[PDB]
Amino acid sequence: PFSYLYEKIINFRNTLYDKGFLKIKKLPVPVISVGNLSVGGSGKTSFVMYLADLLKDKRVCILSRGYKRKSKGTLIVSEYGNLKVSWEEAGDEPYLMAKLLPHVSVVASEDRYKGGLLALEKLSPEVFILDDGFQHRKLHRDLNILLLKKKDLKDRLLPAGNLREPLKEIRRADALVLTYQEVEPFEFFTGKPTFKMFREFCCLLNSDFEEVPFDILKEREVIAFSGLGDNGQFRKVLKNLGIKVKEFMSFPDHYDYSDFTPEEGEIYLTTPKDLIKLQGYENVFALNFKVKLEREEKLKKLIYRIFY
Ligand SMILES: Nc1ncnc2c1ncn2[C@@H]1O[C@H](COP(=O)(O)OP(=O)(O)CP(=O)(O)O)[C@@H](O)[C@H]1O
Repeated sequence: PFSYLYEKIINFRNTLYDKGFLKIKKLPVPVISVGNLSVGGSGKTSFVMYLADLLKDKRVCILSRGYKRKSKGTLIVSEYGNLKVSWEEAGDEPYLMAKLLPHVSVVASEDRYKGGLLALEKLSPEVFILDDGFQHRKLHRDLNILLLKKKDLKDRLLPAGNLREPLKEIRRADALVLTYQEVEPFEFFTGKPTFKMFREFCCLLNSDFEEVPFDILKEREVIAFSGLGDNGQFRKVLKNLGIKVKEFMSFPDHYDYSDFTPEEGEIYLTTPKDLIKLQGYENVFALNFKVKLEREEKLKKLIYRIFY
């Protein structure tokens, strides 16, 4: 215990940034930040991929921390779709983004500015997206996008609750994205430009990352599993879709699946984040989805202003 202190620290830190007492560094191309206020997952990766698709007319580089990765330095994970490292070296989320975005570069660094300077030197990108950037104040962003989910609104600061910062810090966002609307719909009004995000669960991937039809999940009970910030929303999605799940295994976030052995005759259903670690396993599939945003044309205008 407790708790009261973390908040002091975070508050102190934010005030220092608020008043020009800590350095904020600036990259010489536009930078969009995507981030959120809590631990446990908010659809940031998905929103990043959506953004990357909006931005397809530009050379895009994603700057990521690469959580849990086995490497140290600033690292180029992918150049314009050429994967330079294994998923274990990249961290599962940078690798997943690189893999699903064959037109985008991905760099992992603790210090995002440093990652960006390395990318500029080697990759020449026209825009950076920070994949988890909201708390990383020391890097200037031209558009600060905050993702919020319903749960956040009644949550509290770590380590009692899941908030990384108090809710008042919503003030720092240029735009809010209200996520997980297909599972926990909600409304937030703040006066800030606000966009609801929906995941449209439409697709099945085999372990070679090829689309396959659902006919396979028919009259089969599956064993489902994931290791996620929150496995609960995945198991809720499966129920809402009416997928017949006979057993659900809830693994730790970023689980490496070293212990995993499929049982003969069974069908396994999992997420793409998990499937990157199980490539080529037969009879392991992932549920995939499209990301859809309200008022996209409004969002696009907001996004393109940064280039002017
Ligand atoms: N309900 C679901 N169905 C299918 N895949 C899902 C899923 N929920 C999460 N995923 C997968 O896990 C990835 C992580 O998304 P998630 O919403 O869990 O956290 P995140 O993007 O906010 C990053 P972090 O957990 O590190 O904060 C997604 O891109 C997707 O591959």
